[PDB]
Amino acid sequence: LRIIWGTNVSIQECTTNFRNFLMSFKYKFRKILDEREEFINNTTDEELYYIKQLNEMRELGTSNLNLDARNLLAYKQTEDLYHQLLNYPQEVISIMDQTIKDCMVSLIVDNNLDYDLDEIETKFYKVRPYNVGSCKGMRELNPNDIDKLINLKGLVLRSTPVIPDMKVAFFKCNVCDHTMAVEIDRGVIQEPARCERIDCNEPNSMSLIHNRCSFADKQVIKLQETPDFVPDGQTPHSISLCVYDELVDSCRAGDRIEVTGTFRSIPIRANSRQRVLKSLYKTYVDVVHVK
Amino acid sequence: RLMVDRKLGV
Amino acid sequence: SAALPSIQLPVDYNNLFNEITDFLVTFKQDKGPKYMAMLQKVANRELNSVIIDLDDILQYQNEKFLQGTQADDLVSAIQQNANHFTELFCRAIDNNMPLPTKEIDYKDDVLDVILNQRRLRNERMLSDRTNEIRSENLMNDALREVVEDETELFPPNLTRRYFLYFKPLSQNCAISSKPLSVRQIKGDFLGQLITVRGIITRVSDVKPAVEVIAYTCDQCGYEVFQEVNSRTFTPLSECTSEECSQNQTKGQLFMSTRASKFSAFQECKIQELSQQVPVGHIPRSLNIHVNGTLVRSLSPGDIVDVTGIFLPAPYTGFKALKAGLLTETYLEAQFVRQHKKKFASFSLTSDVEERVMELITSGDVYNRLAKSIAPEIYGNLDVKKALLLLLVGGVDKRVGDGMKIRGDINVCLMGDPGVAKSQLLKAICKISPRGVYTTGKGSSGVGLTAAVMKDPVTDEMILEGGALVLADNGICCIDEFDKMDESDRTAIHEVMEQQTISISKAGINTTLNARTSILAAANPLYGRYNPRLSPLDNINLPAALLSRFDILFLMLDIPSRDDDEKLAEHVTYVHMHNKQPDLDFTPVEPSKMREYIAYAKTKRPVMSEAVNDYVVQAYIRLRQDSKREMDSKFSFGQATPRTLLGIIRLSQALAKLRLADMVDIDDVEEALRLVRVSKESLY
Amino acid sequence: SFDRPEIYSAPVLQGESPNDDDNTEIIKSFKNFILEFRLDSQFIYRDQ
Ligand SMILES: Nc1ncnc2c1ncn2[C@@H]1O[C@H](COP(=O)(O)OP(=O)(O)O)[C@@H](O)[C@H]1O
Ligand code: BEF
Ligand SMILES: [Mg+2]
Ligand SMILES: [Zn+2]
Ligand SMILES: [Zn+2]
Repeated sequence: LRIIWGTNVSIQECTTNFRNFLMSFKYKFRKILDEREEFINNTTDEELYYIKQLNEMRELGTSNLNLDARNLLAYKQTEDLYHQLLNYPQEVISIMDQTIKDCMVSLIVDNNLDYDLDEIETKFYKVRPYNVGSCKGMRELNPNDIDKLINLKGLVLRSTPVIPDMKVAFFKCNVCDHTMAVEIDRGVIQEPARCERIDCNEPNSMSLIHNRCSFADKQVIKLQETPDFVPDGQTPHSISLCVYDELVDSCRAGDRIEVTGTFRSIPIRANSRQRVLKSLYKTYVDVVHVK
Repeated sequence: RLMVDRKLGV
Repeated sequence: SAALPSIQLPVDYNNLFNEITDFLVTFKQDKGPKYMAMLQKVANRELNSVIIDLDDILQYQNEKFLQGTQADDLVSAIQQNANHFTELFCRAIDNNMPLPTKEIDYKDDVLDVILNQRRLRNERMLSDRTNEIRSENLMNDALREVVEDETELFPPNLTRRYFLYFKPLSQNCAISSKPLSVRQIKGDFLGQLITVRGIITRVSDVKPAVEVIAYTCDQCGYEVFQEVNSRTFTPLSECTSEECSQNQTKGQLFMSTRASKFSAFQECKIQELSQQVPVGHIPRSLNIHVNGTLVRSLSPGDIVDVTGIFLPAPYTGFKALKAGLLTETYLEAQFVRQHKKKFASFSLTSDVEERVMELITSGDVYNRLAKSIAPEIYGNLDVKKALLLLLVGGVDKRVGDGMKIRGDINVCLMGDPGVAKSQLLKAICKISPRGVYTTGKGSSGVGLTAAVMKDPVTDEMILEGGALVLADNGICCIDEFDKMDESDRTAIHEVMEQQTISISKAGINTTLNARTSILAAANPLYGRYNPRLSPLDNINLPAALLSRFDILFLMLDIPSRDDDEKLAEHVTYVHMHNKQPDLDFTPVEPSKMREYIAYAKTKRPVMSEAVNDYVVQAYIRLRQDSKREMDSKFSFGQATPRTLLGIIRLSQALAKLRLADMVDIDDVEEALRLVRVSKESLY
Repeated sequence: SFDRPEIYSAPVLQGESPNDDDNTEIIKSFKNFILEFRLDSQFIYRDQ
């Protein structure tokens, strides 16, 4: 019931499937999918992978879980969730994050562990998938593949400095000091036309305070691909990764990395006349995991 | 907010 | 009505729409209707492109006229005004689209699921409005009309997945038949469906071009679409939803890239062939626009006959030069016919199967394919065999440790001036699907080029290399090899022995891929060969470079009473009749030869134990022979393991030539014979 | 040498609830009043 618009994802069903996969994953399944059953271990394969990982996550206190998508392919009940994850990055990733938080708090509660749930529910957990299929290069990504998980490998040529990214504006009313904080949604900030107070109403009382806004890290990394396959007469191509938050300042120049993330496209403004955008979209990649 | 009926497709 | 007058024109779009619909429904010549079956395949999400064959339309017209029924000239109308008929065909198809028989199975493209969601939503809106108006209780045709007038559906432009393209008339069956040079594409041809024959120069990489940007108003829960048909557009900020427009409540829009419509975009910039340029002029280029599933079909250094609509575009040049409504033009590509079939596109269908059978069943494939290379050249049989082996190429091995072997041959044609060396390079250029003819010192002064320019369409810097990168998976016929400077020789060192180019100049730290077979032709030192000097001094090639060449023919010029009179007879006959003299064999035209070569390239033969023993013994004997005469008058160079590798490569190529997956002992014997007789003319 | 670009629209999801003061709701109420007012068990306004 209740699939989201423009997608094939149902929140309840996807959360159910992800919880099922978390509860009942054993590495022997991946061994079966790898046709490596002759290497099946009695110890590690028996033990529940992600439950244990969530445990050491709880004791250590980390907030990020790295998920192998081929493990999702291994589990029969979540084979469809794999394709749902490729085709719909952001929605399914948020679903996974909520499910991780739910599983953490549930596991604490069920065992009645002395560890307090104050930190757990306040924390924000992130899921970082990887090993999501093949590479296919960048010459072979058609525009229909916008906002999908892609796997890229190459050499990190150049790394820009840290670029602050606005998260909350801090407009201040000059007249009645009505300092409202505006969160950014879908990269848009909406100015109060007049003073949001009813008693005080002065449109010119607003003057954004740059310094008291809350920002977030953003680093652009120039990656030159080294695809496993190269078409005839194709010189190497450079793509612009865009990392966020903790991944900033992680990848140094000269590192040979394999990166997975969301293949995005953004209009580029023709600066000849302001607020006029070119019809050709620039393509870049948001980064979720770096190996 | 974006929730719609499931009869659209499968 | 006075401001915008009217003109009566012979075309009637309604009658032509009826003709289009009838043609789509009732064309059977190619059990069921061809285009109905194609539409069914499209509905099942198999085909994304509908190719409207104009020859089918012509045959439909001929059938209708032959039986006596009057059918208007649809083909002529399409050729005269192609752009409008694209939308006419698109709407006719959209009316006649069948329904899918295979639903979404969680593995379908996100575009397909979005289209299905939109279709179901607008159908639900239509039915709901019908139910409401029927329940109001104020014929179902009037009800349908009022509900379709009163509802805001997703337009049919946003519920089609297929792409529409026109195929021009074949010349043999029959304007679009006759290809035109860029020079002849005048201003009279705008809006027509023309065929431009030329060589593709500079193809940009695929980038998404937005067609219908889609927004969402969170307040009113609508989705507003803004069509874009310009190189530049202005984004929307205030809601255009009718209900949200009347409501005075503030609304804000947001871009939804997943909801917006995109088309794969590419620009190609075809030039003129050298033959088309009139005397004294230089070739000039013409932009090509590629949209939809036609992208990646055009590559630099391709001889093609692109058929497309010659649409104009608003001028973007200087206002001073603009005097009037000046417009810059382009050709929206519709059909691409490669003049030379690539080797990587080969497919063993019956069409190639019958001719391949015809070649092999007649037998003597090796001799026929060797003689068929430049039949006007006389008496140079061994070098022709070597060039054929160059065309076929050996097998490249990739050991699991990461070790890689070339699997490609390199032939050097040393020789006295006037022995038709440069002619064979041009013949190979005309046979090979890809190739570059570099020559001299000034020309192609940098075969390796560390060029990083800017792409005009996309601001991101692209890397450009010399002829070597353009000759990827091809033959880089190099002429006047000895006169080439030392820098290009050092680059060609790596290009021959490996298949990569390593660049560490200012701005570029990369490694280009050039798996190119080098074919060279250079004169010996001091012009002609001097038998006083040692052969290794006449060649003037350092042992590091000389080892790379698998076969290095000497092709010395020595007068003879018999051979020269035979050659004179051959050349004089060629000048008299523009044909190969003898009637013993008919030469294989480059199309058939290229097809057979592709078929042979498909095979990957493997060596044999006894074959391996024979090759090992031969290599040992050759090494001993080189050691013995290390300073004799005939020291053609000490043998190296590259000689063994070249023997293996030649044997594999010869095996490929017979269409065999198993290397034969006689093939190794013939390869040894060729390697030995490459220097036989020295005596 | 280009045609003017169109601007479509379509309702997709149920947004915020239509307020009573909303003009569309006023029009809907008026239309229902015209179509459903009954006097002497007669649709006076519809027939008029
Ligand atoms: N064996 C031959 N068969 C046909 N033409 C020949 C032959 N040898 C020389 N010629 C002619 O002599 C000229 C030399 O051509 P070219 O290929 O430029 O010579 P090279 O590059 O060896 O100096 C051409 O006109 C060519 O047709
Ligand atoms: F005189 Be030739 F071009 F080798
Ligand atoms: Mg020459
Ligand atoms: Zn105030
Ligand atoms: Zn709105």
